[PDB]
Amino acid sequence: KMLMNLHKEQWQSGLKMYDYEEKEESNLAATKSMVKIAEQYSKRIEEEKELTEEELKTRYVGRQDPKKHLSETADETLENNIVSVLTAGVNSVAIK
Amino acid sequence: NFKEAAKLLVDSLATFTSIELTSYESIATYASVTGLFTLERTDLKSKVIDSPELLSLISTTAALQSISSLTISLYASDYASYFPYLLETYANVLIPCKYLNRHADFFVREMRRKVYAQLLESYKTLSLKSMASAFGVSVAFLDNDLGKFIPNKQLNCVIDRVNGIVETNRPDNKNAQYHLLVKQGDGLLTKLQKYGAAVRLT
Amino acid sequence: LDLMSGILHCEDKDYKTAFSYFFESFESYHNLTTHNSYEKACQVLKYMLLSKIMLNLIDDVKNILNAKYTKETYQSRGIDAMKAVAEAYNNRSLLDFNTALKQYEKELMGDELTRSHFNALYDTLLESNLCKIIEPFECVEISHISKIIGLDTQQVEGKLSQMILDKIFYGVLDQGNGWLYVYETPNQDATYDSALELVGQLNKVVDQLFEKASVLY
Amino acid sequence: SQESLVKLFTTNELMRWPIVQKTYEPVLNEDDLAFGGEANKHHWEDLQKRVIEHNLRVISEYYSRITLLRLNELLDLTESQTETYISDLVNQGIIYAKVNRPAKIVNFEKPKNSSQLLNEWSHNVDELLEHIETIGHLITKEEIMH
Repeated sequence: KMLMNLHKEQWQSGLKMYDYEEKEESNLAATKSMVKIAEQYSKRIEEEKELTEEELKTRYVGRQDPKKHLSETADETLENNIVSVLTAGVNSVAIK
Repeated sequence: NFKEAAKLLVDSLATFTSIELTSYESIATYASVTGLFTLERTDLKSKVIDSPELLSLISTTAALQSISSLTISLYASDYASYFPYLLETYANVLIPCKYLNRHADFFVREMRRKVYAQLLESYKTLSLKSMASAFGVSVAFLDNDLGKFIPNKQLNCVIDRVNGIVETNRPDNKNAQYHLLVKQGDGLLTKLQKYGAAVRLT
Repeated sequence: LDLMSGILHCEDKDYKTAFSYFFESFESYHNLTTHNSYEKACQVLKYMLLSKIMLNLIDDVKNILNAKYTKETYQSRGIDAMKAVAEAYNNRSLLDFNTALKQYEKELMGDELTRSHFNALYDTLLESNLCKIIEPFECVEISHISKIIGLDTQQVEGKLSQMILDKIFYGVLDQGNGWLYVYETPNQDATYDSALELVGQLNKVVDQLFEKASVLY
Repeated sequence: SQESLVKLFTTNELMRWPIVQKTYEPVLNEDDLAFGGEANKHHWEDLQKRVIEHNLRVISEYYSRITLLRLNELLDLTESQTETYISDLVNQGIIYAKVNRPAKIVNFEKPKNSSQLLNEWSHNVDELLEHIETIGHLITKEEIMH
């Protein structure tokens, strides 16, 4: 139990939060970048109809999977904003 | 499609080859049409001061003169003389041209919208009588024109008749951005819905 | 060569480079034998004097002019014009300006340069004047503005329309009572706006995914 | 006499000009520089504007909306003069305001962004969670004492 406990932020971390400036930065960065992953994915999927997956990935830059990369970037900010609202509203309603 | 034309035709002025293409005075007249119709105050303005070619040629035929006159009045905010020029363009620019005679009526329609837009931008309110005197048209004359544009909803203002004021409730805030976005997002849903359904079944 | 080179840079909106070419142009006419070259020399002196007004240095207009040899050799109604408008710009009076141009019209008529830069100077003196007046206001009556600025009622209204179109102080002009509301609030949410390009790209991509699905059909 | 002259301006308070005028006239018209004379009465004259400017700063901090009609009464001025003092003080960059000419409101404040108001609301929430904690530890202490 001693080992596990490394926080005084066990009950002081869900109502505790970072300013909304920083949440505006995450929202702005996240939306802006996903355009760029989306423009590579558009060049990419002009193909996906030739011979051999492995070739397409080299030549028209299927590497790292841009399809996978956009899903990851969307999933991370999507889950984060539900938390950001979820904590926001929780404070307004319980505290006053 | 005058948006595509507008970007192609500015280039035409700077450098011109004459083989199998209509006379160069005609090419200036086509450029000014597309610029006024497509672009708004700022872009339009900068474009006809940073085109030496138009300015060195001045007027040289009636069609060119009527188009150029319209231009100056529009960004310079003179509405007295805006209106004679409207009538003049109709007669000497659209009807003679092969490619704009189809658009004769489309042209006058859209141009009254733009002029009004820039005016509405600069004012919170106007009085109908003040707005009429600006044009050089009587009081009753104005009410008709505003009322063909307003239910279509690309003028985005309303008219208190009893107060005689014209109010402008066109958003440019966050509310405006909201209107744009949500309409496009319904369109994404709809596109996915149908193409979705078709692939699941097959 | 010198005269034109001066006049060319005045239109390009740098008056530092303009002024130096006119300094040398004055000397050529002056020291050449007069016989008609004296009439042209007068014109260059005025062109020296116009430049330092645009550069926003109105004591130095005053410095070139002296009763030692500058007025004495070349004396015109335009030499009297030059310093009256230079005092108008200093005062920041639009009244003093129009008074000068009525009685010194013939300088504007005989020299194009002088006419040109008296329009540009007028409007920017105007623009800057107005901004200061309406700065600690919102719902300022145009009647009140018009006193302090010295122009007519009508003139204030006409000038504001163009400026709101520049967006150079924003605001909206209400003729239902005669106020000018001066809104200086931030425009456009950056975050919402970049969401339009992201949807934009998703709306394009789905037509392309549907090109894949032609394979299944 | 000197200690008290500076002591007004260093703190923020409301005061009026014929109070300053009456009090400091039989005192400091005995000392020269800025007083007496025919050109140093124009240096005395100058303290009427600065007394007015000092009020404008106090009012700026405490009111954010005050009536322009009430502001005139405060300063002992008429409406025109009140306007001129506010103008010149916003220009230097010492206050900020917007005056409404219908006379409803003169509003002293530079309007706050959404982000600014909300960043302060986060700061309150973190501090409330801290207060409940520290109380909780001092309650445990008192159970042994009693």
